[PDB]
This record gives sequence, C-alpha cells and structure tokens, in this order.
Amino acid sequence: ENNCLNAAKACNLNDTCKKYRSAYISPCTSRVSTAEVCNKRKCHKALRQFFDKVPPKHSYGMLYCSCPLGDQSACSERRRQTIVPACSYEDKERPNCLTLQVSCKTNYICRSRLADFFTNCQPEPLSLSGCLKENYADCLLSYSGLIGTVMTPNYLRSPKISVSPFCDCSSSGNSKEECDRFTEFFTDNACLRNAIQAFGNGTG
Amino acid sequence: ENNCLNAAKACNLNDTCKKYRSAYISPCTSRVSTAEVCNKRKCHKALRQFFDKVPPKHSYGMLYCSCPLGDQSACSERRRQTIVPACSYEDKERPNCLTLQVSCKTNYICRSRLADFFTNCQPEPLSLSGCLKENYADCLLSYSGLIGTVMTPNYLRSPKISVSPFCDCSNSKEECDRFTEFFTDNACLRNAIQAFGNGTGS
Amino acid sequence: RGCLLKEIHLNVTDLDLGYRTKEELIFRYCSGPCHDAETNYDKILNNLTHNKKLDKDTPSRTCCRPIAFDDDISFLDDSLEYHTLKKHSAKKCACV
Amino acid sequence: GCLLKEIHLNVTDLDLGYRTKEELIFRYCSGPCHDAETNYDKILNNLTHNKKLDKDTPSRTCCRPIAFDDDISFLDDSLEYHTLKKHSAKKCACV
Amino acid sequence: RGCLLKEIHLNVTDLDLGYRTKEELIFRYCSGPCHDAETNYDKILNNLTHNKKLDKDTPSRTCCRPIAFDDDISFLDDSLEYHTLKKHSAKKCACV
Amino acid sequence: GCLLKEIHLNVTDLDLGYRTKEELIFRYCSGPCHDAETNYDKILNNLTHNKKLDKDTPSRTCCRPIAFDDDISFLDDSLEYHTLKKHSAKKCACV
Ligand SMILES: *[C@@H]1O[C@H](CO[C@@H]2O[C@@H](C)[C@@H](O)[C@@H](O)[C@@H]2O)[C@@H](O[C@@H]2O[C@H](CO)[C@@H](O)[C@H](O)[C@H]2NC(C)=O)[C@H](O)[C@H]1NC(C)=O
Ligand SMILES: *[C@@H]1O[C@H](CO)[C@@H](O[C@@H]2O[C@H](CO)[C@@H](O)[C@H](O)[C@H]2NC(C)=O)[C@H](O)[C@H]1NC(C)=O
Ligand SMILES: *[C@@H]1O[C@H](CO)[C@@H](O)[C@H](O)[C@H]1NC(C)=O
Ligand SMILES: *[C@@H]1O[C@H](CO)[C@@H](O)[C@H](O)[C@H]1NC(C)=O
Ligand SMILES: *[C@@H]1O[C@H](CO)[C@@H](O)[C@H](O)[C@H]1NC(C)=O
Repeated sequence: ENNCLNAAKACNLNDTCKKYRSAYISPCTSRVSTAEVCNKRKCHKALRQFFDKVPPKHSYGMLYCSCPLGDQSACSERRRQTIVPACSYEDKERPNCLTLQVSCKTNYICRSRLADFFTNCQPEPLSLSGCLKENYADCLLSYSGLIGTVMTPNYLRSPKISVSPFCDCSSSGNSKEECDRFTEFFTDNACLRNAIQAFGNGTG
Repeated sequence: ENNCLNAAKACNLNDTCKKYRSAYISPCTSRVSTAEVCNKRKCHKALRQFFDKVPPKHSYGMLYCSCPLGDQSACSERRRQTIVPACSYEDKERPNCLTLQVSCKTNYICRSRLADFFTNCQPEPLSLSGCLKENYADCLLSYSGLIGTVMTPNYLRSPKISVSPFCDCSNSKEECDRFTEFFTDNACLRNAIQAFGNGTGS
Repeated sequence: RGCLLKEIHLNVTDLDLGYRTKEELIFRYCSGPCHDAETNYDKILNNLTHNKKLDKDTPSRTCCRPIAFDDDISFLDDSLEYHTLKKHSAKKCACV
Repeated sequence: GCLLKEIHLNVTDLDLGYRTKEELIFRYCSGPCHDAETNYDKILNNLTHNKKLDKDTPSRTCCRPIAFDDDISFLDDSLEYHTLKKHSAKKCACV
Repeated sequence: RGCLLKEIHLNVTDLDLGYRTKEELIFRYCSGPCHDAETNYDKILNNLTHNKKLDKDTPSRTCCRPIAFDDDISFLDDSLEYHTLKKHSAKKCACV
Repeated sequence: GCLLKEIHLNVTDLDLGYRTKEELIFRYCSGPCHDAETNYDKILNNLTHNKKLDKDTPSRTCCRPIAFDDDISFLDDSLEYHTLKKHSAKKCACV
C-alpha cells in the first residue's frame, strides 16, 4: 500500500537492519526524568551508528521513501518519525541560526558535513537535474551526514518536500538576509528535493 | 539590565558554564609571586578550554554581548574584563607588531588561527554584509580562536567597537599599519559581533 | 542434536500481544526431542511417576528450550507511536 | 517457586533393574515458573491457541535441575558393584 | 531516603558574605530525617541523655550532611574585581 | 576539638531491655567543630538568620564517629548470650 511501510517490513526481516533500528529507537524513546524525554546524546549516537552499519539499500530506503505527497498522509507521517523527532529534532528552545552555525562549526565532524552539504547540494535553475554538481548521490550523503549532529534536519509538514534544522531567523536586524539564505538552502532547494524524490523512485 | 550582566547570570546558573568559567578565573587571578601576576601559560590554557567545553550560547554570549554603545558603559567594562586582561592580554613590554607575528608564526596553532582570521574576516565595502566571504560565523570563530594565543585580542576603550592585539607599530611601516587596521577597523568583524549580540539577547 | 531452531514469518498482530500495526517479523523458537540428553535423573522420574511414589508432584523431564535470546525488535503502529519488544525470539537452543 | 524436595527410597523403588537392599536419598525439582515468564513464552502460548505453529507444541519455562548431586555406589545381591551418575538434583532453577 | 538535596536561587548578596555584586547563584543544601539510619551507638546516646547518665556532654546523633561539595563559582563585583568561592554548595548528601 | 571520651557503665545503664550484671566501657565523640566550618556552613547560618530558608533547618558540622569499636557480648540472668555491634566509637572526626 505504502512504499514507506514496505521499507520497514524489509528492515525488520533483515537481521542487521532489525538490530540497529531497535538500537536507536529505544534510547530515543526511553524517558530519563519528568523533565527529560530522552538522553539526546545517546539518541544521536545511535542514529549515526544506524546509518553507518545498516546497509544503504535498507537504511536510506526508509529515510527517503517515496510518498505521493509528503504533507498529511500515512506515508508522510511514517517518514517524519524515522529519526524519532520528539527526541533528536525538537527541543525546549529554538535557537537563532547564527548561534546554531557557530555551535556546529566548533565540532569538527559537524563542520565537515555542513561544508559538504552546501557544496554538493548547490542548486542550478538552468540544470535539468537541478543540481550544479550534477550528482544526486553526493548530495544525499552530505545531507544524511547532518542527522546525528547539532544540525539535525527533518521533514516539515508541507505539500512538497521541505526539510530544515531546528533554528529560526527571529532577529529583525540586518542579519535577517544571511539567515534567510541559510534556511532557504534547506527548505526550498530544487537539487535536494530532486535527489530525495529520485532515490525513492529507485527503491519503489 | 546589561545584556552582559544577564549573560554572566545565565552562566553561573548553567553547571557547565559555571564550572569552566571558575576554572579560568582562578589561574588568571592567582598570583604566583610578587613579580609575576599569574601563570599566563595556565591562564591561556584555561581560556581556550572555556571556549571548547562551554556551549556557544553562553561562552560567546558573554564575549560578544550587546552593549548600548555608551562610552565606558558598565556592560563594556564587564565585557572588557571577560578574559581577565590583567593576566592574558596586558604585559610589561608592548612588542613591535613585526616581532609578535614572528612569534605567533613559530607556533603551529597560533599560525593557523591567524591565517583563518585574515581569510575569514576580510572586509568588502561593496558587500551588504561587509564580509568578502559572507559568513559571520566563520569570522567570529576565527577571532575567538586567537583568545588563547600570543595574539590574544581584547576590546579597546572607544565609543565604537574596537579590538586590537597587544602590539604597536613604529624602514617599512605601512604593512604594520595594515595589520593593526585589520583588527581595529574591520566592518566585517564589527558587524558579526553585533549580529551575535542581537541574536543571543533581547 | 534434535532440539533445533525453527523459523516462522508472521504479522505483529499474529502474536496477539494487543498491538495494532501492519509491521512484520521473523519469529524463531525451539522444538525437538531431548531423548538423547536424558540422564539417570529423568528415567528415575519416569519410573517413580509410574509407580506413583511421588504424590502427584509431576516433576519435569528434559526440555528443548532457548539458551540465548535474539536481538530486540521495534515497530511503528497505526497511531504513529513506537513500541519495542525484548526476549521474543530464540537465538540458540539446547536441551536444558 | 521452583524448589528442591527429598525422598527416602530403596534402590529397588527406582525400578532400574537392580537387585539390592541398599538405600538412597533422591532429590528432584518441582514448582511453578510463572515469575520467570518471557515474551517468547507468551508468544508461544498465543500461537498454540491459534494454529500458526503446525503440530509443534514447543515448550515454555521448565523447573529443572541446574546442578547434579554427587554420584552414588552400591553393592548388589550377587556381590557386584554398580555406580550411578547424574541421578539426583543438587540445585534447581527456572530454565 | 529522607536526607535529600534541595536547591534555591539567590542573589550573591543574599548570602550576606560582604560582597558587592549583582551576580546570582544556585545554592544546594542537605535536609531530611536521618532517623532510619541510627546505630546502637545512637540509641545508647539517646537513653544516656534521658537518664542523665552522661552528666553534661551533649553528643550528636546522625546528621543529614553533605558528603560531596559542588563545583566552584566565580563572580564579578561592582569594583571590576573577581572573586571565587569554594565549598559553597553541596553536590551529594548522606545520613552520616 | 572533636575528641573521643570514655565512660564506664553497666550493661543495664543503656536501658536496652537487657537483664544482666555485666559491665562495659562506652566511648562517644564530643567536641567543637567550629575550626572546620566551610563557606557552606557560613551560608547556612546567614540564610537561617535572615530566614531565607524559612521552612527547613539544615545541619552544620557534627562531631561524629567515623569508625565503630569492636563487638561486645554478655550473658544474661537467663543464661542466654547476647551480642551488640556498632555500640561505641573507635575514632572521631568532624563530619
Ligand atoms: C501478514 O498479514 C497479511 C494480511 O493479513 C490478512 O488480512 C487481515 C485483514 C486478516 O484477514 C488476516 O487474517 C489476513 O491473513 C497476510 O496476508 C494475507 O493473507 C491472507 C490469508 O492467506 C490472504 O488471503 C491475503 O490475500 C493476504 N494479503 C492481504 C490480506 O493483503 C500475511 O499472511 C501475514 N503474514 C506475513 C506477511 O508473513
Ligand atoms: C525398602 O523396602 C522395605 C520393604 O522390603 C520397606 O520396608 C517396609 O516399610 C513398610 C512401611 O513402613 C512396612 O509396612 C513394611 O513392613 C516394611 N517391610 C519390611 C520388610 O520391613 C522400606 O521402607 C524400604 N525403604 C525405604 C527407605 O522406604
Ligand atoms: C542589531 O540590531 C540593531 C537594532 O535594530 C540594528 O541597528 C543593527 O543593524 C543590528 N545588527 C546586526 C543585525 O548585525
Ligand atoms: C535577586 O535580586 C533581586 C533584586 O534585589 C531580588 O528582587 C530577587 O528576589 C533576588 N533573587 C532572585 C532569585 O531573583
Ligand atoms: C554498675 O552497677 C552498680 C550496681 O550494680 C553501680 O553501683 C555502678 O555504679 C555501675 N557502674 C557504674 C560505672 O556506675
């Protein structure tokens, strides 16, 4: 019925995927206090471990599952819950994107992934593919490399595919323009959108 | 209240920021002898540690806190003492800027931190942001990365926002005037510091 | 060598554990004869029970049970809520 | 629940074919193992109720011995010695 | 249980230690009943005091006190001078 | 300061319900721990003075035993033996 649900079926029937899927579900869902819903550190560490050791056919087949319209469908919601956003994505405070860029750039692994993302998922309106670098695979990996980090992205509740990190541009100051360019590279990017759709097309 | 005083409050209330803030205040405030005011080497090592362990919201919120732009404002004085400049910044002899560059370039870490500073904080009068590279964050980090080296910079007492290392310029001198001007009057650096303050304040 | 490990493919709802989900699973269990591993203790129990020397205590003879449980499984139900099960499948069997 | 019990018997009361007047003490395991229940057990109960498993009747938790008692030796009527091993329980546990 | 750590938000001036600053802090202390952890030594002390066997001394019984002190805290005063405090808050408690 | 004191007594001077004519030597801790107070103690006094900690009444330094003496046994009138443990102090310290 739903390509996104068939991806889970294939995962639980695969010993390697089944093991590591549960490995990240439990920490991201096991409460530790009335205030804390999870050990966010241990949750992210299992996510990264999931995409490292689970084969890509199964791991990415669940993250990029093809959905008719990713807005308010069962296919769209199952995909939104893949990273357990209640623990890995959301937070009590929404930071400014300048502060979130500083925090990511202090950490070496986060910096490298963020730099690879903006380089490999650069759009080009004059391109049939939409990507300036003309390689969907390189853009998908760079994006996935941000999952477990401080820049964790997740699908937004929109008609078409829209992803974002947990940051905002509340400042009315002149910095609003540079902040808008950062979020727009995530939210409205025809290269990333074509890559995600292109991968689900293949594993369908 | 001052955005700087509120930042210090938010630090003491955060266990991580409180611990490491005290970790660098003590060595920079502990006198080893009547001649030496502190173990400068241990003071710098604790500063760098403070910027590596404390989350940026607090560490950089105190350093780049927003002031009212009043000359010798309480915030500005509080912000100026952030690094304990009596131990890390000041020194008995003010070196010539050519010699200080030779010292920073002998140490691999200071050399890279300096190269990253000039590359990422290049100004551009044509750019609306003021930065040639168009990334404020990359300029703020490259700057802070110097706070624990021989090239440690700190705010100067001016009506505007001015930062400088402990150096002075006096055959050739224009190259030395270019170096000091890169810290004192850099629209890319000034606009970044006033961007973080706008974001981490109210 | 008779207590073996078998496989069965099922819905999660086939386990009747109260969940409403369309996820699937591979269930593994132990089944086989343990006549080769019986001891004097077992054949004594068989005879004593026949003689009725034991007052209806009906002690248990060798069993074909698991000695190692399988990895945990997690699934997502129809309400978009995650669940996880532990000690559900068998990884290694043995006549215990 | 799974506990160890004792009984005083003759080597003949075990009906192992021996002819002797010697005696023994036999220890066995008996008790309930509901406290040691696992999902694997429950899944087996729900599958046997239905007919998913085909004529397999797998076994749930058993109360069995985890350690056997020391060996025992006796002399029969024909002046011949016999020795029995792993015949009595030393320690029980739900398995 | 009983002996437990409790927290409070205070100005640095609320501690009344003589400092002049507007900074703030979080203070943790131990408080709770330690009746459950009394030894025969404590009972004897209570019976000796009641019967006035120990004529004058007033020995102490179990106390709910900190067994671990909190990290150090530093603040800036109105005169642009730095002060640091050690052993100001409790990190762990115990009936001892 | 916090020092150890000795006091000779009967076994019935402890009012523990025992019946015997035996005797004991009891050691307890008593002394001032003022010279071992910390900022934590000074803060508590100042907060209890201005009454910022209205409800609670936390404890300051206590001269307490850190090691208990050896065990003591005795015989009662009914020719029954009794043993006490952790009844006297061996070494003290400010806690
Ligand atoms: C997993 O479940 C599917 C679906 O269950 C079927 O539909 C339910 C509403 C209920 O009626 C169940 O009893 C059904 O078994 C199973 O696939 C179906 O199996 C039936 C029985 O042979 C068959 O008639 C259907 O065509 C199948 N497909 C459907 C309903 O879409 C399947 O056997 C279960 N086990 C697995 C997947 O291992
Ligand atoms: C061993 O067998 C003898 C029988 O040969 C058992 O002794 C009998 O016990 C019953 C019950 O007390 C008596 O009514 C019989 O008279 C006994 N027979 C003899 C010959 O004495 C004996 O109990 C058995 N051993 C044990 C441990 O039970
Ligand atoms: C910060 O805010 C002030 C007040 O609105 C504004 O004038 C200034 O340009 C802002 N600086 C930035 C966003 O860098
Ligand atoms: C801190 O200081 C202010 C000003 O004196 C006072 O009103 C407040 O009660 C103090 N404590 C807290 C927790 O704010
Ligand atoms: C011990 O008991 C006797 C009475 O039996 C009493 O006189 C004596 O005082 C007791 N011991 C001490 C130390 O008082």
